[PDB]
Amino acid sequence: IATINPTTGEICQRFKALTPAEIDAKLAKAQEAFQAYRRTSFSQRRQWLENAAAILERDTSKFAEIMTTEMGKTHQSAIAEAEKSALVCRYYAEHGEQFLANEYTETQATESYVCYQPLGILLAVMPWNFPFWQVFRFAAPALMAGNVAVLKHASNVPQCALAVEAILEAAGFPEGVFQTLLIGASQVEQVIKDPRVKAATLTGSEPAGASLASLAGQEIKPTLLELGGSDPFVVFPSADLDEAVEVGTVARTMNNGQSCIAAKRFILHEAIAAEFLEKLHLKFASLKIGDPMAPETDIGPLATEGILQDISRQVDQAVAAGAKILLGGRPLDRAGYFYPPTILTEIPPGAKILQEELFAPVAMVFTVKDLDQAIALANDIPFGLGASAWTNDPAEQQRFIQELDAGAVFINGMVKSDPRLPFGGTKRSGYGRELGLAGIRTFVNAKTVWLK
Amino acid sequence: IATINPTTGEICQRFKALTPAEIDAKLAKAQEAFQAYRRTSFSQRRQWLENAAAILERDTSKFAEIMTTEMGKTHQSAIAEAEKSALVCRYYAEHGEQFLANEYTETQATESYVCYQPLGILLAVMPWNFPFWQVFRFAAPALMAGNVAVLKHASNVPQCALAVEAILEAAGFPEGVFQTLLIGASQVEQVIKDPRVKAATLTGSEPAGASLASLAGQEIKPTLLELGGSDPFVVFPSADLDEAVEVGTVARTMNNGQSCIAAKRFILHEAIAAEFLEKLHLKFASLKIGDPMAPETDIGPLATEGILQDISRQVDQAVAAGAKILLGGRPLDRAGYFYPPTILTEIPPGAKILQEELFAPVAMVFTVKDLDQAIALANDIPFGLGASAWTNDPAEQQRFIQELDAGAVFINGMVKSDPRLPFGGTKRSGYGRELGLAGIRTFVNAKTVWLK
Ligand SMILES: *[C@@H]1C=CN([C@@H]2O[C@H](COP(=O)(O)OP(=O)(O)OC[C@H]3O[C@@H](n4cnc5c(N)ncnc54)[C@H](OP(=O)(O)O)[C@@H]3O)[C@@H](O)[C@H]2O)C=C1C(N)=O
Ligand SMILES: *[C@@H]1C=CN([C@@H]2O[C@H](COP(=O)(O)OP(=O)(O)OC[C@H]3O[C@@H](n4cnc5c(N)ncnc54)[C@H](OP(=O)(O)O)[C@@H]3O)[C@@H](O)[C@H]2O)C=C1C(N)=O
Repeated sequence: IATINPTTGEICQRFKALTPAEIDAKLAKAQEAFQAYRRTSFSQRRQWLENAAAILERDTSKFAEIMTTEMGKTHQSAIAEAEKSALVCRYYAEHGEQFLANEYTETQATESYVCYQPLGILLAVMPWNFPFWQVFRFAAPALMAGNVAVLKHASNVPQCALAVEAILEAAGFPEGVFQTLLIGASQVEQVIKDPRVKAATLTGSEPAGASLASLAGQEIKPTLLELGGSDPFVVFPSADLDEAVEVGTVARTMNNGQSCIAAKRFILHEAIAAEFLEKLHLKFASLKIGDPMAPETDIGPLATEGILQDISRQVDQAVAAGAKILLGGRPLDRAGYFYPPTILTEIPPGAKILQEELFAPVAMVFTVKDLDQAIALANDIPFGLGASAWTNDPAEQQRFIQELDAGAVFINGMVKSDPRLPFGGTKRSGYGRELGLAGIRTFVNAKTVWLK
Repeated sequence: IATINPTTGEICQRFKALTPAEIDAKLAKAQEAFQAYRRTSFSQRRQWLENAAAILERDTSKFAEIMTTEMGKTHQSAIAEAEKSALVCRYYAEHGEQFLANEYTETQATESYVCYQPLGILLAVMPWNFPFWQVFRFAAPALMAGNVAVLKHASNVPQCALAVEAILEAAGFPEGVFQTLLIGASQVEQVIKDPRVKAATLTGSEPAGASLASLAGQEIKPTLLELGGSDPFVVFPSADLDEAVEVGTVARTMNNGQSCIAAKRFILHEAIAAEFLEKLHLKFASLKIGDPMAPETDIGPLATEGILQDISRQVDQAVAAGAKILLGGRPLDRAGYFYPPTILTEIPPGAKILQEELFAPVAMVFTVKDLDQAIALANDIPFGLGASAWTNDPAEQQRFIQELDAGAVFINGMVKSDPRLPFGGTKRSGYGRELGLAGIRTFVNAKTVWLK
């Protein structure tokens, strides 16, 4: 557990992991806090949540600097992330009570309804790629619902993890309602197996999700998994090509490519493929790579040496198999974990890369001849998180919406998360939904009540 | 896999388990069937579901005889079970389309909404205690939603399992949309690990649920677990005592005691405990034990020799520890797996039985002094399925509703399932909800759509 600046490779600060006894003490405190917190009014929870939003809104640049220092996303995009974190806090402050109101169903009972009550301690395991937003995405509805939470954040963002707890303390949430656990992956099993822990949510890779979900399953505890994707970005002949190129470039390269809903596989109708690809090539080549603290920077370093090694290998093996590099395709010879925007074409059938997530600014490009071929190729992956399709033909739009095997389909725009709309995967991308109504309904006891 | 009549102990018919190759073939057919079935209209699904209801409504006595023969519940209660099976078919026929309609949310999109689409093949693992109802509980919404299903039923109800498939075939559901798998517990892992199987649901005991959920978690597949309970039946001084005794007797002894939402622990306020307990004793004492095919029978045999052995041991060990037998407490000296209505009192603190499910007509009785003590004792179990409380004081009613740790709280009535209201557990009783809106929302892709 350490801050290692990916721009310089320098070790900035190390942290001692909690011991099992310390983890136990935190869970005992969470349980005690829950017994009181479940009795708080929505007005109190709303006040504290809105206070947290105001803290995020005031000190956006400072929080952004922590994110950038630890994991290398641009400071400007980290500012946006802090702003979006405030937004989801406000969303559940504004809607959470209504979303949890009794729902009455007419029967022969004098009263029959479902009410919604918190479960207790929720474990959250989170990744470094959106180190504030993913935490607030689960924490805002958890806290509004009256759950308490323990967070196991990624081992390379301890300062972000501590900052989130500090924000919630300063906002006024009682001690034990939210606790950051500075612990490694091997220490999570103790938490899942603790009788006081009632549920678990993980955003991350498949092996992490499989580990957490298998353990939780053994303990009869509900889970939600938000895993990776290889989202298609489909461009058809009636599309606004210049908009599609611009937006596609952002979709692939934002967050230095490290997003679950990045545009990863560009699927181009043959009628427009040559024009699109040339423009894509030019746009990618103009991106500014460098110090993520500089406001002009488009592409900072990848977050870790491991990610750099992995993408470098994935690309090298694809090229060895016969894939062509249109742009990029090799790590930069400079300090920090830098990998350039890359475009791969003519990838051989059966190449392993076709089935993998490229968690870096590396676009795979394909050409197709018709709608059926586009949909088949789009779905020919183990994942099913998001999908974007570009067309102004209403019949095509409807087929894309209906037939793309994903948790989200965006027509003529890049996939984005928005607190107003539920968000989650299908297939190997996970199950369950965050945000919207779903986010606050996942980890509550929907209690049926019948009164004679 | 066999029909063994629990009234006589006679082995009536044996069945060959499917081989792994045969299971694979059924999954291949389910996948092909799903590809077409997902394209059917709600009108077709509704027709087939309503046809299934009409079949159940016409031949209720015949289906009931199969249930009674295989697992020993009274023929009269099996008729009611067939009727309730028809009811949940009609519920989803009548509401399913509306329940799955697009839900629009205003954004800057021209259109933004959530739509609901089937996942694919759902595995269901079901128990012998309600061999028709629990199947239709999951199958009706699955089929209305456009999923297909494979059923692994309990090994002692193969004729029930085959009958459910035959009903659905006769109703018009296309081949492969629903398939009964005559397979043992060891064969379920293959099904969960098959890439075509997208989700799994289990109703049963904790070890079964832990096995299925841990395996599904490893495969990144969503689950729903409906497990056992030790539901409290709390009786306070303002209760209608005679009604509470009558209803409590039904709640403990229906289905020969073998219900997840049986009243298992009677928690009596000291002011009324003597009167209530005497009346409960009297009611249990005069229940008619005998051939479950006879309409006058209240109590048939327990379903299996294993259940009989288990309850006999649980009671014996409790008594050896110091518990008192007010009534019953030993197997009957006759053919078939008969165990009599039993009441245990004065159970020593720390006796293991206090924490166990009594899946037989055996009531544990406790006395308490006030509301706080009643709630504490009611919740002092690993389970949390249902809870019933009897009082006509509004303040007490509200505290019971709010503070009983269960998925369902019934005031002045016994806990029952009803298609109109969601149903499920908390704590070690499971997670997820069947019935109501919840039942048809569990295993669908909630797909967010955003159209510029
Ligand atoms: C949208 C945004 C992101 N994602 C998807 O997440 C992954 C990110 O990849 P990576 O950072 O490499 O994930 P990871 O799984 O290694 O780590 C994530 C967290 O899980 C912990 N962890 C790893 N392994 C385990 C085990 N076995 N048990 C418990 N916890 C584990 C990690 O801990 P450390 O190793 O850092 O200590 C970390 O906390 C991409 O696939 C991305 O697409 C999902 C999104 C969405 N759907 O919302
Ligand atoms: C309302 C009604 C019932 N219940 C709860 O269910 C159990 C019933 O007890 P029992 O019949 O003894 O359950 P079981 O778990 O042994 O068997 C149930 C099904 O699961 C299969 N099975 C057992 N073990 C496994 C494993 N390891 N893997 C997969 N499948 C398994 C059984 O198969 P067979 O052994 O018969 O072949 C069977 O299909 C009580 O606790 C009751 O309260 C839940 C209800 C509710 N919440 O809705």
